[PDB]
Amino acid sequence: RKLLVLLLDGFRSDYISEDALASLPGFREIVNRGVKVDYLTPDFPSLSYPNYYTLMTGRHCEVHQMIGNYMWDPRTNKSFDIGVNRDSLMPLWWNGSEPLWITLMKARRKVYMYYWPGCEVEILGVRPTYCLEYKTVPTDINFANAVSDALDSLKSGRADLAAIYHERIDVEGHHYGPSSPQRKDALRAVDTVLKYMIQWIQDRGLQQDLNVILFSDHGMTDIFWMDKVIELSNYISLDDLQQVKDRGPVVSLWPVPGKHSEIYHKLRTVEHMTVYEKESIPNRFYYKKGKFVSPLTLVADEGWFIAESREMLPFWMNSTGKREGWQRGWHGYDNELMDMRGIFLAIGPDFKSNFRAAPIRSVDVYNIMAHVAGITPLPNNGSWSRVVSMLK
Ligand SMILES: *[C@@H]1O[C@H](CO[C@H]2O[C@@H](C)[C@@H](O)[C@@H](O)[C@@H]2O)[C@@H](O[C@@H]2O[C@H](CO)[C@@H](O)[C@H](O)[C@H]2NC(C)=O)[C@H](O)[C@H]1NC(C)=O
Ligand SMILES: *[C@@H]1O[C@H](CO)[C@@H](O[C@@H]2O[C@H](CO)[C@@H](O)[C@H](O)[C@H]2NC(C)=O)[C@H](O)[C@H]1NC(C)=O
Ligand SMILES: *[C@@H]1O[C@H](CO)[C@@H](O)[C@H](O)[C@H]1NC(C)=O
Ligand SMILES: *[C@@H]1O[C@H](CO)[C@@H](O)[C@H](O)[C@H]1NC(C)=O
Ligand SMILES: [Zn+2]
Ligand SMILES: [Zn+2]
Repeated sequence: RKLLVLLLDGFRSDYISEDALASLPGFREIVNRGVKVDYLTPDFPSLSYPNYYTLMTGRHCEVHQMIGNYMWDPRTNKSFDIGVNRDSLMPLWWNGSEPLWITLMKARRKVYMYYWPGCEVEILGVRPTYCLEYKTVPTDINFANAVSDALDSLKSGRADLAAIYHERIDVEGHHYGPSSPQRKDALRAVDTVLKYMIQWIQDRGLQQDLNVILFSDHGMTDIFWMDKVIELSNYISLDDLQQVKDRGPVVSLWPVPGKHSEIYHKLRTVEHMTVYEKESIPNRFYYKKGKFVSPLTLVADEGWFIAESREMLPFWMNSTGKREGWQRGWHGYDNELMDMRGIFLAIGPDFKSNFRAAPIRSVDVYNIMAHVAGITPLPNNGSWSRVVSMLK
């Protein structure tokens, strides 16, 4: 039985509340004829690359090792800078756990991936059958064409799993905030493509041969520049830092030798964030055992934003002159915050219909995908008992 997987980045749980579903006929049909969980709780940190790998390994970030969008290895002095620099392709960052598409390839099944971050990497010596590499933010038309092409590759047997990544709901949530009309517009365009998807599956006679699983990596919450910005240089000298990675809710610090205690005690006094020495990170994050986790980790309170200085803030290109746009939504915070929740839906012969499932965790999704794909899951942290009742 074929499997199509849609990762809708930054799709917050309440984007398809009852109220919202009244005007979302694509999602409403999927809910009415398939499975919808209350919400999907992401891993900490509720950032993209960590949670992509959680979703596709069933393992917490401290196990699959992809603990940040930005990571640094003191041993080799290499960085993973949100998949952009060349050294992001190093297997060093990806070989901490085998993701589902690699396991499928190794069992000699076929995998087509469309814009999926990571499909462009040789992971544990293996690559998917097809990777349409992520380069820029895919358009709504890119998304619709990728769905139609995925259906054709699954129907013809060129693919047994097809996986599609869509970013634009995340983009508009960032640029205009989670409750803005621009985010809603990007969601409506997805809803429409999902209506065509339902129609195309009927056109092509796939209804009995195909499950579709949709999920998101995290939600989105309001941020408040410039009031709720923490500037590290107000408290410490950056020259006392060997390395800093990322800006926003979760920032990794590497003090210079001899300055660890000094930097820690200076930043512990700062309100609206929490400074964790690595051995003191909260256990419920399932994060502190990751080898790339930094000696100090800064976690901002919801809505706050941490950077070296205000001028290092990630302004975006709203005017094509310089990057002067302010960000109005963000994510990455404490994964048990309501606004960080994502979604999980499923439809097809293997799933119950009109079934309101209890909320699940990001680690739970891997067992579902492996089950309907007919591959034995590698050991993981998902709970079968949390998901088993949605299956037909
Ligand atoms: C491009 O962005 C600038 C930056 O300012 C704004 O960024 C937006 C993304 C939005 O979140 C807004 O709230 C934020 O202040 C815009 O300049 C702003 O223009 C508005 C007029 O619409 C003024 O009221 C603001 O004072 C001004 N802000 C600054 C810092 O100058 C700009 O309008 C926007 N669009 C372009 C340039 O086409
Ligand atoms: C998450 O799941 C993994 C399953 O692989 C657990 O890690 C394994 O634990 C066993 C012992 O229970 C070891 O023999 C393996 O070497 C571990 N594998 C890896 C890759 O680390 C891990 O303990 C689980 N974590 C939690 C918090 O339950
Ligand atoms: C790491 O590389 C940078 C250049 O990218 C260099 O300036 C720095 O000294 C290096 N650090 C170590 C510890 O080798
Ligand atoms: C995974 O990557 C690491 C880092 O280069 C490497 O040491 C290891 O041999 C790789 N494993 C496989 C199975 O390719
Ligand atoms: Zn994301
Ligand atoms: Zn995002």
